[PDB]
Amino acid sequence: RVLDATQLYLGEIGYSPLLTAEEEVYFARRALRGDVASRRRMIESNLRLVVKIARRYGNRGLALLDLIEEGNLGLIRAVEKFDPERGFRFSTYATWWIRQTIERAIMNQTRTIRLPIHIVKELNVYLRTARELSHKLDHEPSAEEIAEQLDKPVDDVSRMLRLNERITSVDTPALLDILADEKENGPEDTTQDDDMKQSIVKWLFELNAKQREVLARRFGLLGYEAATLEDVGREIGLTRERVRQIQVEGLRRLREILQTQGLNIEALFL
Amino acid sequence: EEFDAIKIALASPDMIRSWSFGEVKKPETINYRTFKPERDGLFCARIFGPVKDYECLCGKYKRLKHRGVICEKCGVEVTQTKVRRERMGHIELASPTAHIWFLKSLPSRIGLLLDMPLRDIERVLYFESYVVIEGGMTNLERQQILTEEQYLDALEEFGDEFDAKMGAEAIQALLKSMDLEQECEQLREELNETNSETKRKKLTKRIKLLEAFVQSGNKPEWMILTVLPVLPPDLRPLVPLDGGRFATSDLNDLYRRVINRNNRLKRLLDLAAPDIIVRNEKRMLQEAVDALLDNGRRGRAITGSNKRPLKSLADMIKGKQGRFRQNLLGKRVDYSGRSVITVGPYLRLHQCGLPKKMALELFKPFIYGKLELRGLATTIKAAKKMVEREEAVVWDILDEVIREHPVLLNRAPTLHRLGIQAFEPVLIEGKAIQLHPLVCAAYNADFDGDQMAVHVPLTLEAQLEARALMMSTNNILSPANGEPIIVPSQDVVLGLYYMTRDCVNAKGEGMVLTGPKEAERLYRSGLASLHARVKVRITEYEKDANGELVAKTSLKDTTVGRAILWMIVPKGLPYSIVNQALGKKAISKMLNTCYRILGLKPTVIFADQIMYTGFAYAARSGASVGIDDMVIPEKKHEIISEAEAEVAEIQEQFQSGLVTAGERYNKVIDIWAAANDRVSKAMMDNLQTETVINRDGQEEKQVSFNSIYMMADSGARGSAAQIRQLAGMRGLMAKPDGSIIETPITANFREGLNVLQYFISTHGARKGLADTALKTANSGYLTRRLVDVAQDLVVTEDDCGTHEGIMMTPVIEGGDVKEPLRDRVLGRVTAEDVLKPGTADILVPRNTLLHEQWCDLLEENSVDAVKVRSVVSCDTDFGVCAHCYGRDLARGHIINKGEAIGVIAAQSIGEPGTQLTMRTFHIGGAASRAAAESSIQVKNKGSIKLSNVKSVVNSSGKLVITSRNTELKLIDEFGRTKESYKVPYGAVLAKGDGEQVAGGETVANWDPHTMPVITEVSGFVRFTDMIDGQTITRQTDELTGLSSLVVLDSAERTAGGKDLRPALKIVDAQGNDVLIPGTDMPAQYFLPGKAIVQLEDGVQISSGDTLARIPQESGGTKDITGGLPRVADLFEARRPKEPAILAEISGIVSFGKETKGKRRLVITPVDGSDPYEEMIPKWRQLNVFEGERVERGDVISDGPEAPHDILRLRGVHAVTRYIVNEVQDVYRLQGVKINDKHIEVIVRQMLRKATIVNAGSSDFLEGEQVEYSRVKIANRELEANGKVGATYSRDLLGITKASLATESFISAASFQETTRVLTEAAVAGKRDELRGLKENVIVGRLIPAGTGYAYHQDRMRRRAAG
Amino acid sequence: KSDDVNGRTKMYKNIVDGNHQMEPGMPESFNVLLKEIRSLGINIELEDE
Amino acid sequence: RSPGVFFDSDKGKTHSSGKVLYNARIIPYRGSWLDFEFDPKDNLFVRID
Amino acid sequence: ARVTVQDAVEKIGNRFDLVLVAARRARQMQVGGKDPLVPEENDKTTVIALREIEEGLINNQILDVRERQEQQEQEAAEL
DNA sequence: CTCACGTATGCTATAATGTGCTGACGCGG
DNA sequence: TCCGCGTCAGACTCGTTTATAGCATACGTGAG
Ligand SMILES: Nc1nc2c(ncn2[C@H]2CC[C@@H](COP(=O)(O)OP(=O)(O)OP(=O)(O)O)O2)c(=O)[nH]1
Ligand SMILES: [Mg+2]
Ligand SMILES: [Mg+2]
Ligand SMILES: [Zn+2]
Repeated sequence: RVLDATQLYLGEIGYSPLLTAEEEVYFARRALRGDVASRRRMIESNLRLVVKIARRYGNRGLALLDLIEEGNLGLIRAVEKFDPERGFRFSTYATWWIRQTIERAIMNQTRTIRLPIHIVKELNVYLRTARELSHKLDHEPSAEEIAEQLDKPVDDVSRMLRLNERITSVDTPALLDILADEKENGPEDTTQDDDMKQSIVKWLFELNAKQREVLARRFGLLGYEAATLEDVGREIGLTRERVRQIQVEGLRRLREILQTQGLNIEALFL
Repeated sequence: EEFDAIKIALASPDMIRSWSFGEVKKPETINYRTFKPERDGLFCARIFGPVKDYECLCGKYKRLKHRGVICEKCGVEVTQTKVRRERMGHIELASPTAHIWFLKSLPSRIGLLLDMPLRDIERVLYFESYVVIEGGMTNLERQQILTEEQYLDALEEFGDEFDAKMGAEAIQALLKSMDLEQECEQLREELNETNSETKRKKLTKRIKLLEAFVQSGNKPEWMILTVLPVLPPDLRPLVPLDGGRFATSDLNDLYRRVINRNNRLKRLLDLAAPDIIVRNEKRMLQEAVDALLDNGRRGRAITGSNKRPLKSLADMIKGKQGRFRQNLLGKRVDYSGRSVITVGPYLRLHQCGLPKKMALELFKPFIYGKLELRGLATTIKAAKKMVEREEAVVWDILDEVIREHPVLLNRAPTLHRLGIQAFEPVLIEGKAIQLHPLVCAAYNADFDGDQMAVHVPLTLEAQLEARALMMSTNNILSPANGEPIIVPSQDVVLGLYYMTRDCVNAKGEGMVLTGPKEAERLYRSGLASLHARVKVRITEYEKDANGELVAKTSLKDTTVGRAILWMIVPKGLPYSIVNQALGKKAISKMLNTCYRILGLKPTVIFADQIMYTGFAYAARSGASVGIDDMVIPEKKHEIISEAEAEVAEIQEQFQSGLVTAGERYNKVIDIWAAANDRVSKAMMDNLQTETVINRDGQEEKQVSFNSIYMMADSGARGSAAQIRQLAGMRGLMAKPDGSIIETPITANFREGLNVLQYFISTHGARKGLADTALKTANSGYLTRRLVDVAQDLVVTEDDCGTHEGIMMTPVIEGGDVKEPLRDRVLGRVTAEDVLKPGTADILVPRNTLLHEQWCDLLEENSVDAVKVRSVVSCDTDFGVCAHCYGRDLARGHIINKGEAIGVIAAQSIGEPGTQLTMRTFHIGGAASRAAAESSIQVKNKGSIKLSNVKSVVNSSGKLVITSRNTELKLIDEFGRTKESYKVPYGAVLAKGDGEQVAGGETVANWDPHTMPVITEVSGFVRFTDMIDGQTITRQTDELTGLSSLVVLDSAERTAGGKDLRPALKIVDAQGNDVLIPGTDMPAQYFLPGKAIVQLEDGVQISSGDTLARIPQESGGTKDITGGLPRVADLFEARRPKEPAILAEISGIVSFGKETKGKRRLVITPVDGSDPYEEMIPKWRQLNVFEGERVERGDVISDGPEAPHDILRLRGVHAVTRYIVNEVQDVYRLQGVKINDKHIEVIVRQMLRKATIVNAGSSDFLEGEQVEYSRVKIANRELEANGKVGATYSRDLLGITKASLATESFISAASFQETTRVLTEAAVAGKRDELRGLKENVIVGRLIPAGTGYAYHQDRMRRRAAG
Repeated sequence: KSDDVNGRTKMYKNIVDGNHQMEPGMPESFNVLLKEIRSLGINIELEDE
Repeated sequence: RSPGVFFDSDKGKTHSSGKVLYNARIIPYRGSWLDFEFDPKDNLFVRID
Repeated sequence: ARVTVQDAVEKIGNRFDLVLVAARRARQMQVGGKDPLVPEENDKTTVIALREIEEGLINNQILDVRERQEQQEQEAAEL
């Protein structure tokens, strides 16, 4: 009843040939020249090495199969750039490649918000330092204590440890139902804006047609593009000083609405 | 948008592409630094839309001016952010991927389609083994699995001209190549030639699948996914918590799994990787997609961060918690609040105290509105700040808004509709809601911290529906049974009891008053007790033949108190109503009487008045609870020492040899159960009266005014059962198993328990409390199954004009009539011109309403049997007629068309169960059962009537019964049935058939413990097959040596004896077999499990003797725990484990073949020449003998009847009446009144579907299951036009299946089994036109019932044109 | 009172305007349900009048 | 449940035959569990873990 | 009425239709500003419609007849 | 118009090449 | 042996463990 993808794959790998030194050299020379069978046999025979490496960095982030596959990608690059002319063995060279590709993938895919390798490498140094501090300081590393030891900026160390903060699932207990939509306004707030927008239209046809024209076209109320000082001036043909004159007159008209219906504006003082 | 229906069908790869707005290539979510969406990632703005309203990502276009302006630089459309909740994406899969739902979901569609077992397909999918897709060379045919080595062999030899592949590509190719048409014809050809019984079903099911597949226009290839859709971002959001951290949906982790492995597969294909590694990646890709769709179905679910399995797509739809039950069939609501409830005795029935601050908040928009119309507020934000400041003018405005505005009060749990009621609110200072006492019954509200939800009906329509339909005043009667739910209790009962009840002389015995006012003045003046006997002059107002009220003045001999209560009593009612000492039982009748004579508003006022006076006099009285109020009988210790030496003597006789554990258990329980009753009756004589009061001269006896006795007798609170435990004996307590402890508690609570009695008490107590927590769930689950089944049922028509009905007899079980025929046919439309006995004139019409007046006439004539119109026999298609139903029991008049009857039925069946679960359990400790069903003693003189009985005369002179179903009845003179009495098997009758007995005579005695095996014939006894150790067991005694035989059943029995039936066989002196009088049957009595025979083989028996005692341990306690499963078994239409056999066709029968002992009963009817032959077990013994002319459904075997067999042979009214009576048996045992018409609704919903034989003008053919209404519609047009006539047969569906068989898949999905429902609907291409209630509630539309029935019927006629 | 987004704001405005009229819409929970079933690869369409 | 041995029995449950199937369970404080059980046909079986 | 709506149910009959008709009438007074036939007596539009139905002034048929009348008067004015 | 800054893909040669939690609910179809 | 069910609201609190090398050229956009 072998159903498991992992056990099936490991059964298939076991069924492979194990390579010797002379065999590795023969196949490797044919492989670099571009043999089909040679490349396939070298990869298939050295899958076992990937697994002994993929099962070594277990319980770190990525799953065995996931690391077994990314590790296999390193195997392929290893076979492509292997030097059979050098007397030194293949297993030694491949180990570098398999560990490199696995580590690179574990630094990228693991983190939901994709964290760049530059920051990840810096983070490594901060954490190793924290470990040595913890062994001697019975307490745990502070941000400032780590920063002192590396001779680096406190702010930089804090930014990095912040990026270490891992993600809280909303569906894991639900948190979704507590946390409200912040971008959506309550009908209370949306209705308040309707009242303001409606009042403005009526407020535009209450004062002068010369000032309302300026504010309507500039703010983009009845207009479309919020024309700045120069564009509003150029339209009505008015001057820069005239802009300040219409503005001051427009505020005086609003003061009249305020002393009449200011009962709402004076409440803006809390 | 406004739409007609919804359809579901398989998604084509290209269909999936249509919804998509781009392919998400990368797992990248957002940028760690600028927290904005990455390139072509999972939150890509280029695909799903802009993060901010009308703004591109790189920020070049802003403001509402830019509309649909796709920014050239970043590639982001300037529209609203809302779009990111609606736009979908997609994923290009390298390898085809099977959709788990069509693979794993049973039965499965891919397997059933290919006729290929799941195992085979899986070996193919996980790349263990190859499958042949097609070989022109028959060498290898189709769908034949080859292992890795099997593929190498044929590949050299044949190769090329045979195509075999591995993985989902193989299965997709196999699906693409398969021709639905041709296989349909091939399978039809197979069924024509050789239709084997069981494989005809499976072949017909694949035929239905193939037909349905082609009609749906679904393609089998699409079961395998090439394109994978991506859910819009906002429906799987990544949001920042306050802490700076982020929180995301698990769907993001599952999508990232799928994309990583898919892209890695693309890579390994570009790199030409060796095939072992390609395979691993294809397995991992299918694993990731299957986890994303439905995680946990494909084996071990993928655990995320905690260890908890990631929540997948299907998990958000499926569970109760999915989206159906949580967000759609119920929601969180605006203008809602809650608080603790507290009494408002000052309130009138239509009012409730609503806290100031609570109401301020709930009616915020209504305040804003009035504030602006008065011009007190310039605008909304100023109005808000005036409310924030809580200004004095705002209170006055709020008072003005709340006036005549109804508010909904709700209490959990909402079991029945009265769990929501509307009230007019009364603004109160303080934080607690004030509830009217009289409605506390409907809510089951007690003020020890319960809370209530408040809801504000906003619209004019909602206000009107609250005031008219949902108002407290208007919902007085229970919709479950006709009775008033609005009933005084506790203080109110006690006060009116105190006022009405009379005392000897007291102050001012035998005075005379002018009316109740002089009486009130006398009492309050302090010259008269409320219990003084006196003759007052009250003037009652009796209604005449018309609407005018007649006035009558006469002198009455009552008491001061009753006279003053007359002042509350409305005109129309008799003074005799108040002239008795009033209890809660009498006050309920008072309010019902007042409702039916005077009407609603008067009863409303009268109810409030009763409550006010009841509290008021309760408080005046000053009734309370001292320890001396709990009176112990002087003669307890005697009764107990007697009982105790007696039980001691039976325990000593136990070591001797006359006793099993079951026998002595029964005997000790009987002794203590009788002792408990004795001590209780001693306490109640000593307490109830034992009032020595000297009347005006000498001594008298009258009823005691002891406080606790008054509380019990009035029905104010505790019952006689509770007061037994207080003042008498606590009694036998029952273990959590239900089995009763052998040592009872002798002491009571006044006496105090000792450590051992208290510890023993705990068992029963805690089992009770655990029962409320755990059993409530099954009660509630039954409510929900009932609701789902009877959601659609609505009053559609006024009169279908049907004559058909179900003959309802008076339930006369256990001497005293349990439920009268009058009450069972009250409020029900009659039929078949039911007149009086003497057939020469009609008494009642064929279409009328049975009012209390018609019912009272029925009683003078003593009508026993009445055909009434019922819901089950109603002809209305897609609902039921107002006449077939009858009165809306909650309204007290004929039901309104449009009322949702089914819901009311389900709620009203469900409520009592759910309420009686918590209720009897926390409230009781011990079990006060009474098992002493030995002797029938008859209460009234008459003649013995024995229907269904076959008994043999024993050597005693006595009639020893040997029938299973035996009904002793008590006939009077005229010849009516008045008392019934279920005689058992093994009974000794005092007198035989049709003999006179006097009042209080014993007519039959039987042992309750032990059902004896009683032999008909006389002779010697032979042991057949009774090998010791094999089938029986041997147990020996001392000095001489009495052995006793116990029949070990197949449970304890060895493999050797399995096939042997052990039986006591009757032979004569010669040692030949004695025959059973007049048949060819030799006497032989088959002994069941543990049949304890005393008398060893070769003993001369006489006839009518006890051979064998099978022990009958009744460990059952009288609660709903045992009862509700019976109810649920009935509603779910379960065949019992031993069904009793019925004759299928009328006609004359002889025996044919026998398999050793197994009977092959051969029926050969008279007219119908075809025989009907049945295989029957050997040990199952027949009631019928040989050649009798038996009709359809005559009982052949001993055993319970299957509702299926009843329906199938006798018919609708038979099976409906079987269910109604068998369910009602349980509820009646717990004192629960539910009207039959509710049960009848649900049975109608059970009998929804029907199987069809032959064809009509439509597509019926053999054995399609279609709904009864739709086949009747066809039959109506067929009979007028002609065409092929179609025989039909109604099928019973039990609740769960009946709800899933509904031709709405939105209702089926919302109920249960959502994954399976949606696969079957998707494959059928099913279209839901939304006729039902659940369907409309889900889409948030007007219900097709109540208010909505008007609007909904207007839409249905808008379908005819425009 | 629950999902209907446009409906709740519109009816709030009506209640301050004193119209006491509903103007109902489509509950957003159902829109989600549709999207969740299409994410399963089941085509679930609204068929028009 | 204390580590040690426990002898239990399905009182019916399995097989409407109604056979009492006896079992031993050896429970350690740490390790795999060792089960012995009877079958309806009176064959002694071991379930490791 | 004020307390209980039984009398108004007795006029029309179907509780459901009572609610529709009282709704329609309350909407006229709410929006159209239609004058109430009974003295308002500080009563909400919900209760006034029920008073009018109780006394038998308002009814589905009557409301439809007056709708046609006002609608035909408006047709007359437009033409 | 040019460099700096942020991000990514690259290569390293002793040999090493086969895995690895929690169990127990109960009734029905 | 598998998979389907197992009342309905309400209150509060907590919480988001781990490992990885270091350095040079290449790929690509943004700022002055
Ligand atoms: N569904 C449900 N309802 C409950 C539960 N506990 C209480 N209730 C409801 C129904 C009964 C009601 C009051 O509970 P109580 O225990 O006070 O019982 P009661 O019926 O008032 O009896 P008593 O006279 O002993 O107070 O509240 C529960 O666990 N589930
Ligand atoms: Mg209580
Ligand atoms: Mg309570
Ligand atoms: Zn842009």
